[PDB]
Amino acid sequence: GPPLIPPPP
Amino acid sequence: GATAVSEWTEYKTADGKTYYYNNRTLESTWEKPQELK
Repeated sequence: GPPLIPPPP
Repeated sequence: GATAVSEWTEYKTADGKTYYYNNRTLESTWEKPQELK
């Protein structure tokens, strides 16, 4: 499956 | 006298914004990195 993004700072 | 270019991938969130996730020491960047060259 595709990876989830981390939220940016 | 040399510059560095880190791992600058494309991790664009649901904002429609191209967010970059840097594999420096593991870093995040909202916009085009200062070392994006």
